[PDB]
Amino acid sequence: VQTDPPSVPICDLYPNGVFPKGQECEYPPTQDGRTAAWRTTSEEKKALDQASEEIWNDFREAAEAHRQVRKYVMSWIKPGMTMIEICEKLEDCSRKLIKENGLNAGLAFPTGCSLNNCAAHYTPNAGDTTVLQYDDICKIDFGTHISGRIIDCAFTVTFNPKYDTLLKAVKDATNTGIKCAGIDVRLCDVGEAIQEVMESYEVEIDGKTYQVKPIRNLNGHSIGQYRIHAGKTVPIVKATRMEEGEVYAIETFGSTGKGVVHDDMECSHYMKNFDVGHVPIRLPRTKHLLNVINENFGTLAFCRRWLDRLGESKYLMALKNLCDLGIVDPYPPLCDIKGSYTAQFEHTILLRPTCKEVVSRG
Ligand SMILES: CC(C)Oc1cc(N2CCNCC2)ccc1-c1c(C(N)=O)[nH]c2cc(F)c(F)cc12
Ligand SMILES: [Mn+2]
Ligand SMILES: [Mn+2]
Repeated sequence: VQTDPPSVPICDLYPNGVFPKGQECEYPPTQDGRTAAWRTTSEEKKALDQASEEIWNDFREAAEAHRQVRKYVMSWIKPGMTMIEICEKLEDCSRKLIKENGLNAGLAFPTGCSLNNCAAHYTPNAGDTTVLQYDDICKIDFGTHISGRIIDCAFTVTFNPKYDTLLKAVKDATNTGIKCAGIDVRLCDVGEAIQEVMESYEVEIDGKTYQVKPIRNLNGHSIGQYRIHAGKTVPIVKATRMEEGEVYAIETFGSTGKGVVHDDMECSHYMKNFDVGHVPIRLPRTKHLLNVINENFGTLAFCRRWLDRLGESKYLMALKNLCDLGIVDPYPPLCDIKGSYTAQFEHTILLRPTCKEVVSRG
């Protein structure tokens, strides 16, 4: 049985090695009104689904770790805590439950804890004294993986009820996206549906009214093995189609600002360019850092805190060299206008030959 606080790896909770399935859904009907129900009983679709059972089983193990971590996070996340303490407590639990084992099992990307106007990609670097406030709107975005089968799942934390309708707008837009997604469904269609739902909401925060705006340059995406973004984008504002066997992160962002984000603040997130092959490096500090990245993260994203934890120091020039060489890409915090409020909800979905599985669903 799982301990309180959670410390038992998901692997040990399921001795048979069969991890729980997420929410299973029938695919949406076509424009003509033809149902996709036939996929569930098709012997050909069942054969194709069984052939990838090991892959879905890995996503399910990573999803169960994610559910247990986020249930744990919700029980203690409070204003007064430093952003570092929140991230380290969350990551310590995540490492234990995923049974972190080099590139075979672990953390898919750093824990995002972006606040207020900053929509995404903010994690504290060493020495960050930021403390979570009662009026903050915090986006907890973390990932787990088994054999590079990534769970990309996020939720928004608040303490003040004044943001309740903003959170509801974004949860409804995310659930709409999940519902509209399916094999042969256009990505532009999922995007238009998300926008229509989010914009139907009006909110009042400290005597000011706003229509909830989707963040036009933040989007959902396909997921590849050891690849957080596999090249297909799911817009969240108003003709490429989703394909069978694909995995998607369905995420939406709502804002009281412009509904557009720009790079801002100190960068904490970094990730090797997936398309860049072998690059010989002679520069000793740059060479060492790339070897550290290749061994510990490969093509998965990382943060400066994780380099500090690995015992690395005086690596900032080496890291900048890797960025300038195009081997590593920086992913700085993405912010809307000062004074604005942003919220996010995200799930990982499997486009299985038989059904659509919201593998990360709570
Ligand atoms: C800027 C955007 C929000 O995130 C991305 C854009 C890309 N793109 C490449 C192809 N060219 C366009 C950009 C790749 C990956 C991401 C990305 C995502 C995500 N999409 O959820 N989560 C992350 C976490 C990380 F720690 C990280 F380092 C990167 C990411
Ligand atoms: Mn995410
Ligand atoms: Mn994502």
